[PDB]
Amino acid sequence: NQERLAECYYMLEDYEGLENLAISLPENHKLLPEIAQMFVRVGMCEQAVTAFLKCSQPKAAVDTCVHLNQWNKAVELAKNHSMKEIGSLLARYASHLLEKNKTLDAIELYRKANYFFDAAKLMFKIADEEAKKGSKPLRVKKLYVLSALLIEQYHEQMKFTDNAWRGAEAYHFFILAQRQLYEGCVDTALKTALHLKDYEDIIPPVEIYSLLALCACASRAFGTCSKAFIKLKSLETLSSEQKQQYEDLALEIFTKHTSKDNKLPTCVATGSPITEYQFWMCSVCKHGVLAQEISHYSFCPLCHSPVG
Amino acid sequence: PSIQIKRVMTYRDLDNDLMKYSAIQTLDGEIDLKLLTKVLAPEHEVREDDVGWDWDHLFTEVSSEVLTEWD
Ligand SMILES: [Zn+2]
Repeated sequence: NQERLAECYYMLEDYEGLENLAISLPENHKLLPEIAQMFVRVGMCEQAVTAFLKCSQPKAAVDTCVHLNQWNKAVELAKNHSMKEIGSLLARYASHLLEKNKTLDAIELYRKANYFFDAAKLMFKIADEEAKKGSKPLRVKKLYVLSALLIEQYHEQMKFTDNAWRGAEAYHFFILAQRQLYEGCVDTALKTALHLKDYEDIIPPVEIYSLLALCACASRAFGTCSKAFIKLKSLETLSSEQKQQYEDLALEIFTKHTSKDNKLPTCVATGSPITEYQFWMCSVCKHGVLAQEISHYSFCPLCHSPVG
Repeated sequence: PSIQIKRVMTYRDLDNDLMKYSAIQTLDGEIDLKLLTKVLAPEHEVREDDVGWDWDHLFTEVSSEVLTEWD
């Protein structure tokens, strides 16, 4: 007996027995749709999808994935069985989620549904907002790393990364410069700040050049210090009082001391250029680290992927 | 704990920081660079330990901290 046996399994909540019964039935049967409905009610998306596909009802097999929010399977089955009506489903579901300010949920669905471009765009917007907000650099670095990872996943799907990983690198080198400055290695900190000067589009210019001027002052690089205050004063997003403060501090500094001073790939570990032709390269972030500093790190400093 | 003990601890804590960060806070000891030091970050904020950053756990952490920060 099949019809009553399924009911006995259901009431007994022996869902393993229900799955065994459903896989023991022939390809078609009057009972398989009922078993799949039971599975849907209890919440077993996978078993319900297999049961419906055994019934040869892909429409319901995708309607349950939509209903149970398993959008990966929904999109995959749409690609297989040629429905292609789930793109609008995902679009408006994510639109509703954004209307609820749950951008993270939208990113989660877009990652589940392999719509990696959309989630990457959302994370880029969030990272840009955080960068404008001037939050903790580590948080911005993490957000940019995740955005770049989504970009890389999209590119792997295809088979612009120079923008995503560059956005990550800007704040990574910011953090590295600050760390090197604190640790006392002033020369490396100054070199890292000079290298960071190229990413003024991501980090606000005021922070970049204030850090550069601080490194120059702490490292006796007064020529670069003057080159830093020139841009700092010339910045157009500064208040008149702030301009006066910067001018007065520069006046004091340059009355105290003289203003006159005395591309290759970049190593992630210390910001120095990678002079050697043979150098350790990451498997994900596509940015090298010098052969003399590879062994120190168990993960790639830029992207924290495993070394190898 | 003794009130005098609390006062002594507070005085030592206050005394610590000035000489702790006078190394980079000022130039040559007479010029104070408080204007430029404002863009720096706390020590512990720029410390990173070599730990694998998987997408899921990092995403959960950043989501939780964003939600705590966002209001
Ligand atoms: Zn890497």
